[PDB]
Amino acid sequence: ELSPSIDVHEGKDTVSVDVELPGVKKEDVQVHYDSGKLTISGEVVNERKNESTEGNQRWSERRFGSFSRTITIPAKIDADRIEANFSNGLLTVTLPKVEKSQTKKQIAIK
Amino acid sequence: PPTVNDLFSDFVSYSPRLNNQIPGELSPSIDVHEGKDTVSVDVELPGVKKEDVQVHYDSGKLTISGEVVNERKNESTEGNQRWSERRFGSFSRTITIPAKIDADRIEANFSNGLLTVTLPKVEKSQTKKQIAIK
Amino acid sequence: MSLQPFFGFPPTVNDLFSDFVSYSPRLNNQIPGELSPSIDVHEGKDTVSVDVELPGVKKEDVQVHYDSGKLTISGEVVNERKNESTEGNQRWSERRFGSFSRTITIPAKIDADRIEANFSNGLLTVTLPKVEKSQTKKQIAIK
Amino acid sequence: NDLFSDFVSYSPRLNNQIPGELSPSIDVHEGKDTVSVDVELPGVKKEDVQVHYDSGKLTISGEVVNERKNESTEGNQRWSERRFGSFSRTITIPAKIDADRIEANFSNGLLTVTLPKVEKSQTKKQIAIK
Amino acid sequence: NDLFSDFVSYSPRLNNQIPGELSPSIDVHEGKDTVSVDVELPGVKKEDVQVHYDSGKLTISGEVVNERKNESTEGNQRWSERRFGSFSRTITIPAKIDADRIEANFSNGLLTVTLPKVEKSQTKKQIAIK
Amino acid sequence: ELSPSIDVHEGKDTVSVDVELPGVKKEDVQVHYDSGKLTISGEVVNERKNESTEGNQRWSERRFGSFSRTITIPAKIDADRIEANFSNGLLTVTLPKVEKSQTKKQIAIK
Amino acid sequence: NDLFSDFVSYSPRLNNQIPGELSPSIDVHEGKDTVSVDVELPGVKKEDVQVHYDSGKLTISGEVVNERKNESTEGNQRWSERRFGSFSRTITIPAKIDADRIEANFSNGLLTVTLPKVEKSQTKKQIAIK
Amino acid sequence: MSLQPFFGFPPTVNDLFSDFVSYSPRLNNQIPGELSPSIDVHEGKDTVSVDVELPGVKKEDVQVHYDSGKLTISGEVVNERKNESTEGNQRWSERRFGSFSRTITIPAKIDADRIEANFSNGLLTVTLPKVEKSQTKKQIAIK
Amino acid sequence: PPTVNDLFSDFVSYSPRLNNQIPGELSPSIDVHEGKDTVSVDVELPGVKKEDVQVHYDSGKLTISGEVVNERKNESTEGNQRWSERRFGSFSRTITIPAKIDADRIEANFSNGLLTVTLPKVEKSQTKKQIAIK
Amino acid sequence: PPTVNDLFSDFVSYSPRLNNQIPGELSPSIDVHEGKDTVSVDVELPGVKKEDVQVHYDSGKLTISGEVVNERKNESTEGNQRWSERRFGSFSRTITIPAKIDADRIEANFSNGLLTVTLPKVEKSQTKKQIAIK
Amino acid sequence: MSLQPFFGFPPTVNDLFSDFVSYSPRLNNQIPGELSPSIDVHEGKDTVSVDVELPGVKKEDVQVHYDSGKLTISGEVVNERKNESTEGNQRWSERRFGSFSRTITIPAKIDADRIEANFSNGLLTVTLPKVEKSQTKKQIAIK
Amino acid sequence: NDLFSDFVSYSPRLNNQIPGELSPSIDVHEGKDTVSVDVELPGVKKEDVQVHYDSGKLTISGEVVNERKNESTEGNQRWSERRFGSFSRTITIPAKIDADRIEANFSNGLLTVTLPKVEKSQTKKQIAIK
Amino acid sequence: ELSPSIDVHEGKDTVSVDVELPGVKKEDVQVHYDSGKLTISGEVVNERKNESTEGNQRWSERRFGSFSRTITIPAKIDADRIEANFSNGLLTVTLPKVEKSQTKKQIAIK
Amino acid sequence: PPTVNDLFSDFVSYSPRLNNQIPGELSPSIDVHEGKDTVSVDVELPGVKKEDVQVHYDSGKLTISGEVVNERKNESTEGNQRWSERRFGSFSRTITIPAKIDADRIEANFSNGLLTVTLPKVEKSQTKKQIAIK
Amino acid sequence: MSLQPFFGFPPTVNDLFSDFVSYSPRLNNQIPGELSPSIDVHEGKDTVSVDVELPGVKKEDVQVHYDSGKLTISGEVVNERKNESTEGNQRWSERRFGSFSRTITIPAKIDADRIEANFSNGLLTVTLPKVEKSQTKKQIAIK
Repeated sequence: ELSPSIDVHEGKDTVSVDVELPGVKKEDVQVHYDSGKLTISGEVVNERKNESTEGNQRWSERRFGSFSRTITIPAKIDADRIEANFSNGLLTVTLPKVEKSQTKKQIAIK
Repeated sequence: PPTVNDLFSDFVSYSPRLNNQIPGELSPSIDVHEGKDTVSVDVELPGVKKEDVQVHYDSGKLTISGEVVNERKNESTEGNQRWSERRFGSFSRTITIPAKIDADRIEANFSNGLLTVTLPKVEKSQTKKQIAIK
Repeated sequence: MSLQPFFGFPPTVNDLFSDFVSYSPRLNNQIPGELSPSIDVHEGKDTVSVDVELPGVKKEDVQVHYDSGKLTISGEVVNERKNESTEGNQRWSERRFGSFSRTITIPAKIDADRIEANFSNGLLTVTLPKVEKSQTKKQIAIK
Repeated sequence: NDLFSDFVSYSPRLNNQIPGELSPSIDVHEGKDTVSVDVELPGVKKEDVQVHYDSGKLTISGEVVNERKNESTEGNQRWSERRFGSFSRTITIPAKIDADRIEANFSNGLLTVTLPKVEKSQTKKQIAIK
Repeated sequence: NDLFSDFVSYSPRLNNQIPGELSPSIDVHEGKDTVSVDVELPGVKKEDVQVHYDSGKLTISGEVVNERKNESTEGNQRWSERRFGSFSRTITIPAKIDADRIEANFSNGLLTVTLPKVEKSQTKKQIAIK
Repeated sequence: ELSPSIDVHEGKDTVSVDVELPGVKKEDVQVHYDSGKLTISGEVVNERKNESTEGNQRWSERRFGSFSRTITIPAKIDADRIEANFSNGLLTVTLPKVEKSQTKKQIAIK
Repeated sequence: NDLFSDFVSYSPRLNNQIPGELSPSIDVHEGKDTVSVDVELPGVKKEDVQVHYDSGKLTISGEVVNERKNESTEGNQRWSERRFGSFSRTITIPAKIDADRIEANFSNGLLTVTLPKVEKSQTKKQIAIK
Repeated sequence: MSLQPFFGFPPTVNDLFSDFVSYSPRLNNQIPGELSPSIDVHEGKDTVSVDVELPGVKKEDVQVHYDSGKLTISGEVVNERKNESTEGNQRWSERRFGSFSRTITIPAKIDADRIEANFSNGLLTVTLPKVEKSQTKKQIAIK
Repeated sequence: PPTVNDLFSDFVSYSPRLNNQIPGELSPSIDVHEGKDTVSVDVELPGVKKEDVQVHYDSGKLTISGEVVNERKNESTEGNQRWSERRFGSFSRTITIPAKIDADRIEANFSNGLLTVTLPKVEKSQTKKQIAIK
Repeated sequence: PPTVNDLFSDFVSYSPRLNNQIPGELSPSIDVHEGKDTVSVDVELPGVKKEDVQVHYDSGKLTISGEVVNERKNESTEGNQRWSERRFGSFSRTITIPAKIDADRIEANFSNGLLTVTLPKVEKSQTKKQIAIK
Repeated sequence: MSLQPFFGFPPTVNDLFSDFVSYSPRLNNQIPGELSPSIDVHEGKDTVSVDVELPGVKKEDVQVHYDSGKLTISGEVVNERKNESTEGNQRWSERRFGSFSRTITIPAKIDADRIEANFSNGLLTVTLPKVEKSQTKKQIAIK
Repeated sequence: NDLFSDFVSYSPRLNNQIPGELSPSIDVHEGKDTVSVDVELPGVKKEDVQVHYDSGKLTISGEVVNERKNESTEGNQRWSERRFGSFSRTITIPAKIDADRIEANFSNGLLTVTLPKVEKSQTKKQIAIK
Repeated sequence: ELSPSIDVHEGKDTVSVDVELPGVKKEDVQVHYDSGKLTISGEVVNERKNESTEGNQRWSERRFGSFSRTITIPAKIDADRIEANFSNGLLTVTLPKVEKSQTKKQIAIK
Repeated sequence: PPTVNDLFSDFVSYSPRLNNQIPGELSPSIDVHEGKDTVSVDVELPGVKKEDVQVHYDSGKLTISGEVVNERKNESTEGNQRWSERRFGSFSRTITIPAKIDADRIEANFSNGLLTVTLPKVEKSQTKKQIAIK
Repeated sequence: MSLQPFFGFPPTVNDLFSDFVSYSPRLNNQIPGELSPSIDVHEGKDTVSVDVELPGVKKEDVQVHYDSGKLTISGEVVNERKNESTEGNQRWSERRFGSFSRTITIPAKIDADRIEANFSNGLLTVTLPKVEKSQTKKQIAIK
């Protein structure tokens, strides 16, 4: 019952996925890519579960537990160049597009 | 009443994954219609100037974004808010258009705080059928 | 807890009740079957401004009136795509349509004839100037 | 009828009661054609009570006087149940009424304020929208 | 222990939250000798967060930035669950603590503020009574 | 803010769609089929909105208003033989499958 | 009008709802001369619904059937929003009514029960006091 | 706390609401300006007895009637010492005088014509016999 | 609404000393009137047999006591109390008569659950005066 | 916490269309996993006999249905429910399998009130890749 | 309203409080961090049965104990697919895993040594036989 | 400590008070090693009070007697604040205790029941699961 | 804010006053008689106020503090034979009447 | 907690006649003691100047009266009351002295907001007796 | 009703909670067994004054201290007539005696060393000067 927040963006050559994982060890999270499915899974651990002793928990605003979340990628990816980078509790997965393809247009409003 | 922020997404199936809910946050209301020749996207943006809102079409995805600004925020004092029901702040919403569209012919109009985006379909013919109810 | 409205009231709390009983939509003339537009109420020591959100509403379709300390904004939100939806064209609908009415009791003395309203970009701003001395006071001789 | 209106109108402390002012008892009977407010005011002279009507808000004010207040009579108090000093109370009138037809009546320490209703507000002000 | 103290201390809106500012999630664990406040701050640089301590009130502030905000990338958004912009939160600390011994630690988007307790307030100020 | 309840079933030759529309006139509901999209729309009318008079409404458990609901049909349909039937407030749309195709299997549980 | 009467009457669980029975939606409009109860019952045959009236208590009962229940069709379900099985609901009628003049109407899955009012109870029974 | 009436109701609680909504004086036809006599309600699996306290009330001044599941006991409590009090004779007064009415909704099927009432020593006992099978049931043919 | 149990007492002045309140306990209601020739004490005792209530006059003090008995208490089971507003149990109340009385001529009557005690005064003459209100 | 009754549906996109919610109704909990060679569907069915539950596979759709029966319902009286948290009644849930499957090799097992359905994929090879986190 | 628990309590209501205070999960030994299994409690005039839902729980992983009027069912729900989820295999998850504990205070006199428990098809049924006369009563001599 | 346990235990009417029985006042002090229940019982003889302990439930019972009840003394009552008749009260003990080590003390109308705690229940009964 | 319960009875030769004083030491209560005024005063002590330690107070139903209560005796008393007796938390003061005087009458009810 | 405004009154016996209660109004707290030689009346008057309070003795009745004035009332604005527990306004309280007193020798002292009135009794001798408790 | 603290909070209400949580006696360090003196709190834009009622309290018996935004006034109210009451001299008692403590959390930045207190006629007035810019602010370097 813990869902990490996720953003998804798409550029010319790139599809990037942001996952919010504060207090999560790099070792604890797994990134997988299968046939257009990108799965980010893992577990966020309570580092106070190490004890019930020596004074206790006054306030719980934090969610802890196992999480798995799947993004479908409609575009075709080169899976060998896929990169994952974990910084400041933010996990960013970069998926290179096999085909750099037709880009945006800004629409002016009358 | 939770609201899906990005419509008809190919990326993520809306479920009880991350709520994003926290009900009452700014979510400009969106109506979408598909006719024979056209896709219409209506977005409610009361109290917004058209130069503050941008519309971008990319590869079948219409993104409407901008900033709803409190104008009484012009100082930290001098008269108070007695009541606030209005929702301010940034917004970005993406709709995945359920049809193939001619991007050169897309138009946007802003009237009475309502933004309407017209997206003519590349295939203009009649597939549709009304079924008589016995 | 809720005993704070029991013992001697700080004038502030007596204001809190004024704000509640004034601006809360459920406490003024609820239809209920109509739509209630979102509003922001601001008060300087001079005027009081009300900002009402009316996206997709034509200026001809909104009316603002004032009667004895109560401001009412009413009108209609028409669904222009109604027939399209009737033709099976609807894909996504977040929009609510119908007649709207919003009444708020204003907790200040204002000059009624100086009330003016400006409608732009789906936002209706009503401005009620406050006067210190009531010009309507009217003492009544007792029999 | 989904009615909190009587409460916002009549209830004493929604109308901003002023500490230091006594709050008189009140009965409100609305007719088909009118609305009557009976106010209990024992021991106050007719010249000590003012009735004002503004913006839909009826305000009864004045001073309940202890005639025995003076210095000649001091240790003379034996039993005291009575409250003296200033009194002010405001009540909101829900009905549409005629502000010029409003009159008051003081009999046996009971003050009756009878407010004539109208079918249509003479007071309704339509606004620009520019 | 008849304890609303945790509530007045920790609860977000008793501490006067400022509209326009995001409210981060917080875990508070008080020890025998100390009190630790764990704050979740994913995606914010260490230089974007300030920790102030005043009069028993801990205040964490800053800006969560969307690095994709710029004009080059616009129609690139696909799915958005993330909240950006400014954040400020204040929490009252019930315990007697050492204000000079207070330090902060930022690891994996988790900011730990560890406040050392004292047996006796160095801060207690006895007053005149003249 | 009114959503009529909908069931969907799929047989060998047939896909059937049930819609709950109590108190709805046959004339008030429209059925459309476009490229695999079946849309059921219309409006349920309050027949007491004909009056506020002669005694009033004590209890509201009923939803009234415009409704539109779309079912995607993955199978290919012969659109000319599509039939709609309205009985006892239940609207049933029958969509004949172009291809009668591979059917079920019951799995026994060990 | 100090009225909880509509609540005791109409509210589902004051009337003792039976677990295992579905509770249909209801609109109640009382006229000057009558009281009408509109009940939503889509997908149920006219012979599957019974309307009983006893001691001031109206009871609508029956069975919503899934016609697709059988064994021939099993793995055929795709999307299910619909509730089936037995349904029973009782509602108390505040008004004085004519028990013999009570009739029902089933149209478009909407069942209208129209109960004629009386000025004077034919049902009022005066008691001994011995 | 009050969430116990939220999740699946034990039939017992559904009874608790029946008792409340049946016998509570505030929830049935309150005047309010009249007097509400104290009552005890007892139910065996066979009958149901109601004991109403009416001290100083003449038998001619009490009436009991039954209409469609609702039992009503009404009447008057006269102050015989009224003129004495008017003459300045009153010393201590705990007694309340006026008209009384008490209506309770009975949550059982009874035989109305077998209802009988006995009034003795200021206590009025009404007895309503319960029948298992309702004799008033009346199925209604649907058009 | 606290009730003083012993009326016009010479022994104890009712004040906020011991409450005895615990509102809702059995307190048969008492009216007392004093006329020119007589003192009347009316006590409400619904559902009480006259043989269950005793009245004693001692030296200017009228004591009325007895037992209000629940008759449905005839077993610990067999049908239940669905509702109880009635107050049972023991009661004793003392009134100090505000006049001198002839004890031989005191009478008590029990009718309709109302007990009335009549106490003729030894001094039967007219002291009383009505004052005309100007 | 609303629950989507039919998983991964091609027919209907879950949104705020018909709620079906009425939280607390019977919804046997479902976990779904997809490995290299297999699709596993776990359904919680406490207090259910295996002969009361049926599993049907049709054209990529796994339907699990049955009846959760209260066994204390054996009479309308004789001892009462003091408490009920258990949810009884009928259930039918459909999962659209996110892979192509060999239907002849599908198996179902019922143990400790947990039903597990195993669905071997027709394509058994390794597409999957773990991405190292920098 | 909530005043029904104010005036003289029908014994029934005093029971309603007994049921609440007995069986409500929030009112007995909440962890809170653990899982609370759904239960049905039934009482005949002879025994009392508790039905606890434990799908996916091995018989070796459940324990039932009784101490001084309080029945406790505890254990663990293991996620066997945990490593699969760790490998990125998870598609849909409604299931909750962890340690579970459920304590209920039983409002009856039972024979502790005759308590027996049967676990089948994910349902654990505990049976506590009631005895009229308490065999544990133990009068205490007063000094 | 999230503690309603004291309430369920000690509160009078959760323990099923019996109408017709008086409810004595009680102070409960739990120690590290024990739990003490002080009960106020003025005017009752030591032989008129019984203390029972069962299944974790302490029950104090008996009769407060009016010695002046008799017929010889009748009109002798002047002022009455005192309550007489039967009294019964039950209280649940949260702590693990030794049932055989339980004793009572009556001094100055104050009855002290002191219940020794145990670290481990001698009473804990593990159950089959077959 | 503690008032001990008090009963007052009057016999032929005797006026008796009962005071409820559970947990009160005999030494802690004073009985005085002045010109027809009988005053019972004193203090009831918390014997757990001896500590805040070693485990604390879970439940307070008991009143503690100073109490003084005065009964006016209309009859004339021989003050030398006045007796006070403290038993089982019940304090009983016996005041002998100087004049044994006119006694009761039982009234029969018609 | 209702408070009787005039102590030991010969005029009116406090009962549930006119409440006067409206709990929370200004009632300066009063303690009264009677010793062998003296009657002491202590009245709490915090924040009151002695010149604002008057004491009058008439025929066995001590009347203490005056005005408790809010001093922050010095304007209708300029800073606000955030909290008020203090009770202001007029007060007059009468005590009927339960002994005969020498009026020439009565004294009043005002210290720390506590007014103490000393009333020496005309009869100074020892009637009082302590009763030994057996 | 109580939903007014649900939707977007007017800053005013957020103040109402500040006042409640600051000055309410039950919400700060209640003994409970001690006495809580009546107080008036006033705030100008410059200072904040607290008026505490302590009749019959010697100046030597009152103490005022300030620690980290919390002002505490404590002391003792001695009953000088205690022995008189012990001698049976008491007639009427409205006065409450014992130790008193009152703690309020002050919702403003003040200069602690400029806090001064004046005790006269049983009224203790504490004066806390407010400074706009906190001199205690103390930014903390993050590791």
